[PDB]
Amino acid sequence: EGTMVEDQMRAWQSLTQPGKMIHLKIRNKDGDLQTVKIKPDVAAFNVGVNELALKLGFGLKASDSYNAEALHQLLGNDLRPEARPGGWVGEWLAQYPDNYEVVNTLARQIKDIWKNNQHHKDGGEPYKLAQRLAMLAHEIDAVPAWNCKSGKDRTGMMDSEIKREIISLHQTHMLSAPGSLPDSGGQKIFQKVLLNSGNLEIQKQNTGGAGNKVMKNLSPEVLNLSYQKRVGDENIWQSVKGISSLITS
Amino acid sequence: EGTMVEDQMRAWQSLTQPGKMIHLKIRNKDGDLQTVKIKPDVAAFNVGVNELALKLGFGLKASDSYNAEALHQLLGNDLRPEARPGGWVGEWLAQYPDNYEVVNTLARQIKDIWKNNQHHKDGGEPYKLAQRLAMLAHEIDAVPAWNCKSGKDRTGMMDSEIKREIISLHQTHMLSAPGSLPDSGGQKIFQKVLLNSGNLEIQKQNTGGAGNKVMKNLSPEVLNLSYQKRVGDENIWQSVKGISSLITS
Repeated sequence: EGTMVEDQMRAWQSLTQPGKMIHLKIRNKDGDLQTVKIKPDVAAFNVGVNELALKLGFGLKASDSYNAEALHQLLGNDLRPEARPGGWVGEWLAQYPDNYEVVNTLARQIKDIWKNNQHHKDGGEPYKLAQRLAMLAHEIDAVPAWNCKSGKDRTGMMDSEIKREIISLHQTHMLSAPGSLPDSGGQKIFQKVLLNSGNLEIQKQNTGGAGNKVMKNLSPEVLNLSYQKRVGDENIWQSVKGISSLITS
Repeated sequence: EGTMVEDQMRAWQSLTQPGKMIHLKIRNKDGDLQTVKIKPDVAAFNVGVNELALKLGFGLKASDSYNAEALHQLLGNDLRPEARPGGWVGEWLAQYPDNYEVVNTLARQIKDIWKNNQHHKDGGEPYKLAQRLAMLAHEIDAVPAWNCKSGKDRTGMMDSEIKREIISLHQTHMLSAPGSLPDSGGQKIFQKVLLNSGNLEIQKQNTGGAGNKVMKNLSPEVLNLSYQKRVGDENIWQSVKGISSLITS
């Protein structure tokens, strides 16, 4: 998975070479290939949400070299939690949108996590940094994109995490604090999302059986990612992990 | 030559005082003096290409104080070779010109030379930094200007170096690596340039005899600037240095 990462980062760099304008082919409404011109701007991150990265800790140093550049691109050159946002966030806020409250909160939380290196552990919830990066990107009118090795297991879990937080926030609430377990109502939301999202059908379509490889229950108990607590239900947890253990392939 | 440098730097500073608009007198097409208004912006460098500066090393520390400010003005506040260009280069690239390839290469090479202090020695070619600064300035639509004590010996040599590289590049090539001797074809180009440029006539006009004082052949062999290798011809080397040794004045 190391060489996989440099291959991805190299690809993004080659498309965002400064002053280089990108040409894309698109089928128009008449079924004819047509060339369009794009000025891309990509902020590329890598976090790692496995036990291999959170319990015993692999590639933390390797990934943080990429993440530092991306944060400077996204928030500016000053990452103190009390400073004012810069970068893309600053440009969005300079328009004085009616969205300022949520944007300011998300930027502050991200700086907090980065400062204490809270993303190196799972203080009860391992997607703390990835989830907020995606939500912030949607707020400031960028496009969020995320990926895994195969695009169905860890990708599916992050999909569910984002949907849960968006739904919880939509009820005029605030955002939850980093590294905190969901409350009773949040747990009910999360349970409904995990089953009523489209992830199970994606799993079946892509493999032939429904399941998720993120749910493991390793033998030394200190190597588990603590989804038993986030999903406060044994049966639902066993339902998310479906035939996933029978797909050794 | 020290006080000469502070006099020049002081002059540039006095013309580029912030918020100060400059008034120039120009003879229009009717032969009448007319006043025009200029908003100047000058990046002033000093390098030193003598044996006094490259072999035994004089004023390296003094000049680098000026060069640091000028680079920040030209490339921005981040001079890491892998970062993205800022400053004037960044502003030019933000227009997405069809010139991006050459500009990116030149900026990268300049940062490399600055990082390793390669301009403090002559790894086979002493104009490595000056030549690239002038070429980069022309690419991003600035005006390049260079000077010597008298404006005919070291100025003439830098003139020839730039012309050789431009001609070599015009054949759709790439740029050569810093501190590398020219190949066979490059040597043929350089030999033709040194004689068919206008430098010899400038020498004769300004002095009465053709020659160049840069060609010395000092007695302790470790004090020579190694143009015997760059100009792979004894007769041509002896032809560039003409009556230059008979003009003690």
